[PDB]
Amino acid sequence: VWKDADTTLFCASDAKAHETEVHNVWATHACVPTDPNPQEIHLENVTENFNMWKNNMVEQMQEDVISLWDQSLQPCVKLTGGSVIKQACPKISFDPIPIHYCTPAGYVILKCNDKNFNGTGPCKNVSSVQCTHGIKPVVSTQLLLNGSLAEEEIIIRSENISDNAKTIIVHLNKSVEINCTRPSNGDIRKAYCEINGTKWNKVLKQVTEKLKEHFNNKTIIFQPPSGGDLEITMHHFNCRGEFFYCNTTQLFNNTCIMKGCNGTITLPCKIKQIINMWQGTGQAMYAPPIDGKINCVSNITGILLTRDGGNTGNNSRTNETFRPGGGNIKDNWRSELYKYKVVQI
Amino acid sequence: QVQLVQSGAAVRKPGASVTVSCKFAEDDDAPEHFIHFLRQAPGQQLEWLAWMNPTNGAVNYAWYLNGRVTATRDRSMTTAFLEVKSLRSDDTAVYYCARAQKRGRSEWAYAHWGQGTPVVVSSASTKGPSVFPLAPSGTAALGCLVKDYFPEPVTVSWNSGALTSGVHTFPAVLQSSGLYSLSSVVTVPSSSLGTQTYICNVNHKPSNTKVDKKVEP
Amino acid sequence: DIQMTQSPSSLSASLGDRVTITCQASRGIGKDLNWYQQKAGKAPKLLVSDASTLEGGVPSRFSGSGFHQDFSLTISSLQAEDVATYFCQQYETFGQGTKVDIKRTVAAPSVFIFPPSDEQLKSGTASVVCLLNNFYPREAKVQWKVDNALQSGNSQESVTEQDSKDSTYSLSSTLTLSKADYEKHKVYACEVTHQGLSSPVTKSFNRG
Ligand SMILES: *[C@@H]1O[C@H](CO)[C@@H](O)[C@H](O)[C@H]1NC(C)=O
Ligand SMILES: *[C@@H]1O[C@H](CO)[C@@H](O)[C@H](O)[C@H]1NC(C)=O
Ligand SMILES: *[C@@H]1O[C@H](CO)[C@@H](O)[C@H](O)[C@H]1NC(C)=O
Ligand SMILES: *[C@@H]1O[C@H](CO)[C@@H](O)[C@H](O)[C@H]1NC(C)=O
Ligand SMILES: *[C@@H]1O[C@H](CO)[C@@H](O)[C@H](O)[C@H]1NC(C)=O
Ligand SMILES: *[C@@H]1O[C@H](CO)[C@@H](O)[C@H](O)[C@H]1NC(C)=O
Ligand SMILES: *[C@@H]1O[C@H](CO)[C@@H](O)[C@H](O)[C@H]1NC(C)=O
Ligand SMILES: *[C@@H]1O[C@H](CO)[C@@H](O)[C@H](O)[C@H]1NC(C)=O
Ligand SMILES: *[C@@H]1O[C@H](CO)[C@@H](O)[C@H](O)[C@H]1NC(C)=O
Repeated sequence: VWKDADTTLFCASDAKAHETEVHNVWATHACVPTDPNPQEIHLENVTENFNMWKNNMVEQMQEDVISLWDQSLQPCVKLTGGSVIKQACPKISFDPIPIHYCTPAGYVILKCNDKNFNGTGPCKNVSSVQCTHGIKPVVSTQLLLNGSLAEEEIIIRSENISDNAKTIIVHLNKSVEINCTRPSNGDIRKAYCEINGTKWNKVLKQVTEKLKEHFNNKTIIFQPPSGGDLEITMHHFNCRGEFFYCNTTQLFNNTCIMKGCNGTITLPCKIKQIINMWQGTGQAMYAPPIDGKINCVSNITGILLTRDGGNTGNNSRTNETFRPGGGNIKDNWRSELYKYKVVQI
Repeated sequence: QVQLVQSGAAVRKPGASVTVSCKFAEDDDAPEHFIHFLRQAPGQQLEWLAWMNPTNGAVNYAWYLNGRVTATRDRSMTTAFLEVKSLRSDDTAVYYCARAQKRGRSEWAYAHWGQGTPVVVSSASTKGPSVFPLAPSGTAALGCLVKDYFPEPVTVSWNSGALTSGVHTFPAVLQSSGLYSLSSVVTVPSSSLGTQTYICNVNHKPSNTKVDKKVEP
Repeated sequence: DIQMTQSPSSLSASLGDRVTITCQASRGIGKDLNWYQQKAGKAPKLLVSDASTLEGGVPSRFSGSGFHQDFSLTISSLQAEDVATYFCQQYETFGQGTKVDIKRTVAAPSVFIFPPSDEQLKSGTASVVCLLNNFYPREAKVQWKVDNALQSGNSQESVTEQDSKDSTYSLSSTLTLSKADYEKHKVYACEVTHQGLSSPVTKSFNRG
């Protein structure tokens, strides 16, 4: 017997203590070593209720990653309202490592193993573990990178699918590689992200087909973001410590559902020195990019969508429109922590 | 429970655009709740237009608005702005900004409201009213006909505010001309008709028009 | 997608009386329904969030109940501050609204008619006003007669908000017509119908 509860969790990792890479440095003093042999116990005839949208684990990871960033990143200048902080901005080594979140004595973590579990509701195949799987704290918008993949079918997650204010996490059951590069020696800020168009459009098709299931059967349509800061309107992320912003217009081409649609899709990307800080209020300025080839090959494992609002014409419209979203980084963590909840014994 | 603060009423020709501002927080003081914009046309049901996330400018516009609406916030993220382009007459409405209370979960439970911003879309030009008397025929009624003004509103006082006990100032009505009219009538005993002066004071600020009409038998 | 059928379209009730408006949904929506109160000239005001949760600063008589597909708002003992329109909200979808006011003893309108000023006639226009003062219910029917010839489509009327003290409405109707058209007739009348009237009342004047 147990009950739902929230407790201070601790992180564990396989960080290397001698590394200067900032995630390793952080995790070295902020986490313990991974359990060399973690146990997982399956609960024969148990059925438990999860709610990935109300999971304090997400709050803790957010606290941790914010903390990792605030002490790892070194902007030449931080601006926050009426505060201007100048400082040294040496380039850093930057590459996210897997963090596991673990419960203290007296508490256990329940894990849902239902293949098509969407994040909330009853779960039949439950088990208990001492830690989550290893989760890379990747901060990105529009696309979820280097995450884990859905087990069987593509899964749609929302706190409320019919609530247009709710972000929609799409969980892929097959990853699509995205290969971003700022070539060596054009403007040093100019980069591009290449994506196999064939694989991508097959997936993006299967996605629309899954969204169809949640909206009677209205034709699904994608569009570029209707607005917002660049971190939102572009696919935003950090690579080797540089802030990329890739234009994803070409990624959500409805026509590709015939000629030319296959083949490699190149996305125009920009490396920015002046960015908006996701951690909260303010701008940061970094030095210009390092020299040489700058390259990040990532796995697309999820997409963050926003659905277009408006039900006024009781009958109204025959199609639904979705736009790449994100910007609330807690959603990145929910993307991975969805199958876990803390219970007290 | 605090009221948000919206910009003043606006008048626009069709085809033009307007921008309504909504101050929803002090610059100087849980993801923030989005700012929602709605409008209500005269004698109509409230219509949701959009939300805007002040944290990153993320937005969602009602689809039927056809990209005509744009919402943003200032650098301090204390004020939201709604821009409506290609104005048509049926964009005439009171525009509201609304927001959920910060210690609540639903994004849609609009606890906070701006006082609303009247937006009038018309091709009529600004115009002061003419004020004609409504001469009284135990108790007699008398009033003023406030005729052909644009835009709303006009305010009506009797005897420079002095008396209000028996005053019925009716809502303005829009004439086919595109101009407004309203009446303001006053109940009074008959005896008084020959002892006390009754002046209806009419002010139409938009045309900077003041008038003092004495209503006699 | 979702459709909120609210009802009744309108209703009246005596002070201290129980009033219940209901909302129905084309689909199950759990508790994701909010209720509002909008008094004439003011912004809406949130009464009940998430179907059942009452908000701070909202009188006890106000109650929200319901779940799934059936919801309702209730006012234990109806007070005069509660005269307004009430609508439900399901995200960005709003109910049709229910106008509610105070039910009092049917009351007849005190009627008055006004010829057009001579100053207005010089303008080449003529406005004939017919005032109805302090009656209930709001319903009524003013129809203009020019020499006993009912007029229609040339009249515009305007009602006030239910007075707070006595709980009555008052109505102003304006019959508009050109100067030249006005000088063609003599008898000008307001034909009035209402519950408070045993017979349709006429109030007229002869031009000049
Ligand atoms: C997920 O599954 C549960 C099963 O109870 C269902 O109630 C819920 O609506 C689903 N969520 C979404 C948004 O698909
Ligand atoms: C992914 O999901 C879709 C259904 O959403 C399914 O048809 C497809 O076969 C799945 N792909 C893999 C590799 O499991
Ligand atoms: C990624 O793209 C770069 C630049 O085009 C190329 O040099 C590299 O081979 C690519 N890597 C992979 C894994 O395809
Ligand atoms: C792209 O993806 C398709 C589908 O998996 C694959 O056949 C092909 O080898 C990939 N590379 C190119 C150049 O299209
Ligand atoms: C709806 O869409 C699905 C998927 O395209 C299709 O198989 C089915 O015929 C349609 N019927 C309903 C109401 O699900
Ligand atoms: C991305 O590229 C498209 C096509 O060049 C352009 O129309 C659009 O404005 C761009 N989006 C952003 C966020 O700059
Ligand atoms: C979208 O579809 C068109 C039509 O087939 C295609 O030619 C074009 O390359 C695509 N554009 C984008 C935004 O990828
Ligand atoms: C994703 O993981 C790969 C392999 O570890 C890494 O090279 C790449 O930089 C990662 N992408 C991001 C955005 O962190
Ligand atoms: C939103 O989701 C909850 C469960 O998470 C459900 O009870 C409710 O019916 C949903 N609301 C709508 C509007 O469908």
